[PDB]
Amino acid sequence: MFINRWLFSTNHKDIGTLYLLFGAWAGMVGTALSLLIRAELGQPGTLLGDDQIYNVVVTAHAFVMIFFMVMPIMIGGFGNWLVPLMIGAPDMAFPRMNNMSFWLLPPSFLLLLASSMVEAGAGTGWTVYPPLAGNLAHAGASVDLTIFSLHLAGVSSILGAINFITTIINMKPPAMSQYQTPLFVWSVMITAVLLLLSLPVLAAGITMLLTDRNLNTTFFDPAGGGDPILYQHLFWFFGHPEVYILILPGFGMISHIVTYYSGKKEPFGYMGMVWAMMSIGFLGFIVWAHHMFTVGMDVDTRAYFTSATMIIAIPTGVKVFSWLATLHGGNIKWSPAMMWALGFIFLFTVGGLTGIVLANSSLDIVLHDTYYVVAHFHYVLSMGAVFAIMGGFVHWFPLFSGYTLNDTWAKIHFAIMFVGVNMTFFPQHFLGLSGMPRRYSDYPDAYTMWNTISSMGSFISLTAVMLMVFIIWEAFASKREVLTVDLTTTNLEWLNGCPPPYHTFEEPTYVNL
Amino acid sequence: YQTAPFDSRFPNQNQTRNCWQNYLDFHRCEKAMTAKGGDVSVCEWYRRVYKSLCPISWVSTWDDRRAEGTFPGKI
Amino acid sequence: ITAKPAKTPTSPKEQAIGLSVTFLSFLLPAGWVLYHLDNY
Amino acid sequence: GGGVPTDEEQATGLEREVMLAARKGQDPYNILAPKATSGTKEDPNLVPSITNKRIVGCICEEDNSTVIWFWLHKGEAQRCPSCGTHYKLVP
Amino acid sequence: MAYPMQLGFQDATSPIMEELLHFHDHTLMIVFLISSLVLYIISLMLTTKLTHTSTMDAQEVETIWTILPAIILILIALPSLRILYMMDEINNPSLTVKTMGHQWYWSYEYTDYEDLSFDSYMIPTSELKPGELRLLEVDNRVVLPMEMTIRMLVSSEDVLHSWAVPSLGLKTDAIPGRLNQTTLMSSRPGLYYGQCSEICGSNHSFMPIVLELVPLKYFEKWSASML
Amino acid sequence: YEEGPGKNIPFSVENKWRLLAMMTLFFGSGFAAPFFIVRHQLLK
Amino acid sequence: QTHAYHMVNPSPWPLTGALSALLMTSGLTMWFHFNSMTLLMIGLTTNMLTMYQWWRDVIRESTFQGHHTPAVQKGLRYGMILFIISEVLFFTGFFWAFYHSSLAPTPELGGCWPPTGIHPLNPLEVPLLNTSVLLASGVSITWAHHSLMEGDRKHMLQALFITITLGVYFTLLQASEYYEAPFTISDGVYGSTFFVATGFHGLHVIIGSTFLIVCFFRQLKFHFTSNHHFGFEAAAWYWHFVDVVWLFLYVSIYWWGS
Amino acid sequence: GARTWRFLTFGLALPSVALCTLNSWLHSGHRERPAFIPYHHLRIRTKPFSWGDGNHTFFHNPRVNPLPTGYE
Amino acid sequence: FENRVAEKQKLFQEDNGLPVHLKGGATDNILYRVTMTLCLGGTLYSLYCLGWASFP
Ligand code: HEA
Ligand code: HEA
Ligand SMILES: CCCCC/C=C\C/C=C/C/C=C\C/C=C\CCCC(=O)O[C@H](COC(=O)CCCCCCCCCCCCCCCCC)COP(=O)(O)OCCN
Ligand SMILES: CCCCCC/C=C\CCCCCCCCCC(=O)O[C@H](COC(=O)CCCCCCCCCCCCCCC)COP(=O)(O)OC[C@@H](O)CO
Ligand SMILES: CCCCCC/C=C\CCCCCCCCCC(=O)O[C@H](COC(=O)CCCCCCCCCCCCCCC)COP(=O)(O)OC[C@@H](O)CO
Ligand SMILES: CCCCCCCCCCO[C@@H]1O[C@H](CO)[C@@H](O[C@H]2O[C@H](CO)[C@@H](O)[C@H](O)[C@H]2O)[C@H](O)[C@H]1O
Ligand SMILES: CCCCCCCCCCO[C@@H]1O[C@H](CO)[C@@H](O[C@H]2O[C@H](CO)[C@@H](O)[C@H](O)[C@H]2O)[C@H](O)[C@H]1O
Ligand SMILES: CCCCCCCCCCO[C@@H]1O[C@H](CO)[C@@H](O[C@H]2O[C@H](CO)[C@@H](O)[C@H](O)[C@H]2O)[C@H](O)[C@H]1O
Ligand SMILES: C[C@H](CCC(=O)O)[C@H]1CC[C@H]2[C@@H]3[C@H](O)C[C@@H]4C[C@H](O)CC[C@]4(C)[C@H]3C[C@H](O)[C@]12C
Ligand code: CUA
Ligand SMILES: [Ca+2]
Ligand SMILES: [Zn+2]
Repeated sequence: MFINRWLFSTNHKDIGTLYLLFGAWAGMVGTALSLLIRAELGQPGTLLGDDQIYNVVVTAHAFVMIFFMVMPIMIGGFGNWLVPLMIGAPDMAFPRMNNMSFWLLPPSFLLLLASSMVEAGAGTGWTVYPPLAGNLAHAGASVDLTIFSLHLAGVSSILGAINFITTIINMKPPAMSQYQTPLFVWSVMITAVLLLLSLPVLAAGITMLLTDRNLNTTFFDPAGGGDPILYQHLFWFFGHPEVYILILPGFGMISHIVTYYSGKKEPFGYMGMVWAMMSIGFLGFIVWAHHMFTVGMDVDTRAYFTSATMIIAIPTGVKVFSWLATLHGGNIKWSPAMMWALGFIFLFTVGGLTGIVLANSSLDIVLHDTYYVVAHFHYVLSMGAVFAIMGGFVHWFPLFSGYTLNDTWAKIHFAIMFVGVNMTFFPQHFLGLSGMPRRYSDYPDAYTMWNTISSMGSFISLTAVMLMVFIIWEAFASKREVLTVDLTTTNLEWLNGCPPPYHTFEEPTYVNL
Repeated sequence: YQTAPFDSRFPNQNQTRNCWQNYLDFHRCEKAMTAKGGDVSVCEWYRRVYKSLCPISWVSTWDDRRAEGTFPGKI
Repeated sequence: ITAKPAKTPTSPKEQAIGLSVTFLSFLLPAGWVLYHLDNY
Repeated sequence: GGGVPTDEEQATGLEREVMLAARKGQDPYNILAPKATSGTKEDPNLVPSITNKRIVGCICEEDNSTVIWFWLHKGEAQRCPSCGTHYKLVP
Repeated sequence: MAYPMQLGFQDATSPIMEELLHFHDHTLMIVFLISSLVLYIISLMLTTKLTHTSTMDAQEVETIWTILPAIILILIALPSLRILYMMDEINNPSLTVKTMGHQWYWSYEYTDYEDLSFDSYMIPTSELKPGELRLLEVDNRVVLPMEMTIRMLVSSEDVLHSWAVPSLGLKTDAIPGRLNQTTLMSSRPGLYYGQCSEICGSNHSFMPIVLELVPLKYFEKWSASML
Repeated sequence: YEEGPGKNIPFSVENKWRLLAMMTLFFGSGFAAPFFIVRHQLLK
Repeated sequence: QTHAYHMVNPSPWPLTGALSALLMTSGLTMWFHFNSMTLLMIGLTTNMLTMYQWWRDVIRESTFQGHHTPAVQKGLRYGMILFIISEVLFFTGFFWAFYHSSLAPTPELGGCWPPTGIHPLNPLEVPLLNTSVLLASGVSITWAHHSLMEGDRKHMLQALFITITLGVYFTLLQASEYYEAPFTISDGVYGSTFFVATGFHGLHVIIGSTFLIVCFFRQLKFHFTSNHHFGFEAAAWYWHFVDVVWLFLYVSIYWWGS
Repeated sequence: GARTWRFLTFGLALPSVALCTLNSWLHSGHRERPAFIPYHHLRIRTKPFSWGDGNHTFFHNPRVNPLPTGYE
Repeated sequence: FENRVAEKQKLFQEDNGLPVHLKGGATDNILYRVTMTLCLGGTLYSLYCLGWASFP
């Protein structure tokens, strides 16, 4: 029975649970990598080694946080648990293929940990640029194991995207139009379209890198008439959509959390929220070369990418203002989830605005490949994507488990993490403006004060992560069973109880025209 | 002559083809002059410009390949 | 939300044990590695 | 020039049940959206169920994006808590 | 170079870096104002017991929410693109210098007249002279004439590097098989430092750039002495 | 299959001390792994 | 249940497929770096076993058990369209690589396309024949589709046999052209773009031909009705995709790139 | 109809294949191999191939595919 | 050939509680056991190969 249920699952809830467990474990690996980074940077001079072991750690940190923590939690975990419940569907369209999306991830992760154990690791950056990632400067198996890790993660997500799009289009109640689905459902549909279009281009690019490394192709090798810059275009054609894939499900969760803890039946400006997410998804495909402002492209190309990138602020601002307008007049419940969501709105806005600074190619000359970029993306990832994950986790934990968290412990957790992430990343703006480069194991002495404070921040965040484990233990240890949940009339995922039965919507919902 | 002037054919950050074109033009000119028994001095401008712009290792590799018979450009 | 009282209450002492074991499970193995860095 | 089976000859299981019910104008597997009545206490929306409760979603006005969800129980008609529209379970 | 507890950009050494400081000031005012307004509005939405929970009409307010950001973006883009096209303008350099990135050092080629080239390596920490800067000094500095338009051409003979000097507003990637151009003009004599700005393996942290800006007559004599 | 709180998971919550051991091993192994990988790289 | 959707029996094939992916990738690593094909041959074997049993079970669920209601069939239609879109974007990356290299040929190539020392195939010889073969196969598969809708077993089988024969002819012609080609995958970016783009296309022709052969044997076994035959529709859509990719390769690489 | 698509299969599509088969047939037969020139952008070897002696491409044809050192 | 689909419909609808991957009978169990044995054994071999490749 255990094998049938947990290795042979065709159940969206159990598969969601497997993704959440996987993502939680991946988060601990990513946190340990982040602490090794900050342990090295927290004092001038070399602690670990030369830049190779340091950049193996940096590279692994990014791949783990992105591919093994954020995507599996948001899409595999919250998506599998919530999407079918929010549309009244009895499962996913392809419930057996769903299981293979999950089981491809442990092998993908094993290939990444193999990459770090063999030879000297893949010290490439998560971008894996050639020629450093090629067979001369990174001879041996490490980069090939990294490429194969990404192939398995990519197939996982492509099949997951096919599953989500089909489920959301095809398995709603017949009276329910797309304009009567909850915003989280829209956020997953749009994320899935981005995955479907972007990951195959990554797959093509890393396959070319594999053949350059092993079959004597020269896509990226000037000796054969190749171009390292071609790899960058193919990578970033995926990579910019990838960051929208990381945030969009977060935007969907924030819309549900702000609505719920405002005591509202509905988010402000539903159709504007739908418009905003589709506009962000679309614009996310036409901006990739803002990652390449220093490579030597033509001025008119730089002018276009500056302008197109800045345009994303308009739909994004509609979402931020619509969240504020959802709070407006609310009966505010100061739940731990609400605290995560309010932290998100502010800290995501700050990171989005430093992105607008970077979109300016003239200023990006000085900021590119500095800690200013690192500050930007950690505000949107470590304070945006992560805050949406923590808000959704504490909000929906009672649905998934049938047990309550200790709200006082959860508020303590939030307070510690808020201090730690801000202490970690705020000073990195100063390091960037003053010229500290990325991917350095060591820095000139002038940069010591801000690196010291940043590292102290990272230790506060570690304390928060350890406390979160304890808080989940205390909930399962105490077994406070859920009795009543407010606002079920506008939150269908709660209406089958906590936890919902294995099979829900065996008899579908009745919705007339 | 101080350095290679701005060339409207090559106005952008990527100056690869500017180096290449001047290297080709010098060697095509040198071949055309040495053939009639004319004067390679007429080719000097192309020589100064490619020497200014071209990495030493590119010139050295291209010279080696012309001597080997493996230079892939038309001279 | 409303909920039942805990079926298996976790006393302050039990919470101190859980919190202590959780923190040590993160800190001791990393601590051992970082203490021995000079030896590696 | 024949030899290909028809659905009438060869459809089986749930596919066949759906096919045969549709010929009869019946919808046991909930493929179609039901049409609303006036929704008064005298003319309630009739909600079929194979058990003694079913979830209703009420789209109170045309083009509302917000659906209102609630369990409808066997017994006296219940009202949508947003628009007051009457629903009655027919198990 | 950067100094302890520095908050902003290195002081500008070139007119374009000056332009970038004023453009950053303009942009940062906007970033501050928008961040502050969002934080304030959050605090305003959360500090009243008064409620209004019925459906709210969105279309009027969405006009403000789209038009005002669109105007702000134009007010950033106009000076942004003025600077972008100013750096791209034709200038007429007096001198061309090439730099080639390697694992892990820079070579420099001054071949307008003579075959002058040399390698520039970081001074190891154990060999610093009193008062010298850890990880920033090199054995052979890039001597250049002050107050003159210089064409810098950048490439690599191995992996990617990137040639940066923050106080002049410079960062040009070093790509094998590619010759990237930028212009350098220092308003002042002195020593101007930068660091490799593309991950390039074991000693990425340890291949810095030091420009030495001096009068033309001194540059000419140094050039002759380096042959 | 078992339904309800504590039954829709692949781990037992029947005993909070056994669960603490399992959670310790689970999250502790993930957090430890990078330290042991770095040790492994340094010892070559 | 009183919905029309398919609750699938708990299945081992997702796990066996995921492990086959680990064995194929670790196997390619072992082949490229440790001079051994053992893991790779285990992974290919487990991948083929997994595909066989998974798709066998889909036939059991549909033809034998009747789980493919119209709602389920509509889901599968969306699934196959979305899969084809993902494969189009995969090929787009290779076309991008091709245009990037060919539109701006570097000095190493002689600053020309085709590069110095490359003698392209004549696009009017076997590549034109290959074009006529795949276009003809798009006509014959359409005949097969109409025969099936009209209830004509013999003409469906004849048209599908012709379609498969043409797919095999294309594959044998391409194999012969690979052997005869005076340039190789190691002949710079010309050989790189040529063999990787046409090689992934050739793999898709083999996959599509295999799918058509599965449809042929299912038809021989009377699985398809005149109205219910999604496997055949999916194979036909995939086959048209393979045709269209070929036409883009022919115009881009063989003709415009010559 | 099926009748129309069969008419197109036998009346247009297969005749086209037969004509192009004739055309390829007529232009077949080995064309002379070009002088070997050891161009540095061709016969790339950055890593030995994982089969044979490491120096032969997968569908190596001795008649028309020289090694880095020339024809066999 | 003859249409034997009805005979397969009877076999695969038999009320015997078998999951669809085993409902064909004893051959299904054999092919499942071969598949899972090659998968789990190959996975253990892939881990041995990592152990080996992790050291010079
Ligand atoms: C999601 C993405 C993500 C996240 C969250 C983080 C989080 C952190 N990162 Fe970063 N990081 C990147 C993605 C991320 N990072 C990327 C892409 C790079 C660039 C790589 C390269 O240059 O190639 C990078 C680079 C990078 C650098 C620059 C290195 C260099 O240039 O040399 C530094 C430096 O301090 C850093 C530190 C940290 C720290 C201290 C955290 C901390 O804030 C982490 C604290 C811990 C958490 C936030 C919790 C994690 C766990 C969960 C959320 C699971 C929860 C459990 C349940 C829900 C059950 N990271
Ligand atoms: C969740 C992840 C995520 C998200 C959502 C974003 C969002 C944005 N990013 Fe970022 N970015 C990263 C993750 C993310 N990014 C990562 C990982 C990298 C580094 C990759 C690497 O090199 O490893 C990076 C790098 C990166 C660069 C390259 C810099 C360089 O390497 O030199 C640029 C350039 O333009 C960019 C810009 C933006 C912009 C304009 C947005 C916009 O979408 C932000 C829009 C939001 C707002 C503007 C805030 C809200 C709006 C309002 C309140 C309205 C009013 C506002 C105005 C009028 C301005 N980012
Ligand atoms: C008739 C057409 C059918 C093709 C089938 C032939 C060969 C095996 C399989 C091919 C699969 C397709 C593409 C893979 C890449 C390269 C092969 C390209 C096609 C080919 O066969 O190219 C040959 C080289 O093969 C080589 O290197 C052989 C290399 C063999 C090892 C392949 C390595 C596979 C790479 C991994 C693929 C990753 C897939 C990613 C999936 C996406 C996940 C997100 C050309 O022969 P040549 O002697 O150089 O020149 C001819 C001279 N007379
Ligand atoms: C270097 C080497 C790396 C390679 C790693 C390879 C990765 C994994 C190994 C793959 C093993 C595949 C085994 C077969 C999977 C068949 C999936 C399938 O066919 O899934 C179908 C759904 O997807 C559909 O239709 C439409 C979609 C079908 C997709 C099928 C297989 C995709 C495999 C690779 C795709 C990558 C795409 C490449 C482009 C980027 C069926 O859905 P189920 O939930 O099963 O059933 C639902 C029931 O109602 C059916 O009665
Ligand atoms: C040397 C080469 C080795 C590489 C491995 C891949 C090789 C070969 C794979 C060939 C693909 C065979 C697919 C066979 C699918 C059989 C199942 C099937 O066709 O199932 C049909 C459903 O479709 C469905 O699931 C649709 C299922 C579609 C999936 C196919 C997608 C193609 C697979 C791509 C795999 C990898 C490609 C990526 C490479 C980069 C069943 O419904 P019907 O037909 O309506 O029948 C019901 C009626 O009888 C009722 O009256
Ligand atoms: C970034 C994440 C980590 C942050 C820092 C973690 C804080 C460290 C927790 C304590 O870790 C321990 O420290 C001991 C020393 O205090 C070590 O004992 C070492 O030193 C002892 C005292 O000298 C000896 O008795 C032991 O044999 C010897 O291993 C012990 O191994 C180690 O587990
Ligand atoms: C069903 C489960 C039980 C069965 C387990 C499978 C047993 C297979 C073990 C054989 O191992 C092989 O040994 C060959 C030589 O001993 C290798 O050829 C290698 O060596 C050859 C010549 O020595 C070269 O020509 C090849 O290129 C090269 O890959 C080959 O790679 C490798 O697979
Ligand atoms: C159901 C369980 C799954 C089955 C698992 C089977 C694992 C056992 C395989 C045997 O292992 C082999 O040993 C050979 C040693 O003889 C290696 O030969 C290879 O390595 C040799 C080293 O001597 C070289 O001669 C050649 O490259 C080559 O023959 C080969 O790589 C390796 O596979
Ligand atoms: C005799 C048999 C009848 C099939 C049936 O109705 O059961 C016929 C009908 C269609 C025939 C097939 C088609 O005529 C197409 C092919 C014609 C070739 O000449 C022989 C193989 C070939 C693949 C045929 C094999 C076999 O004779 C089939 C399958
Ligand atoms: Cu050179 Cu980094
Ligand atoms: Ca240090
Ligand atoms: Zn209503």
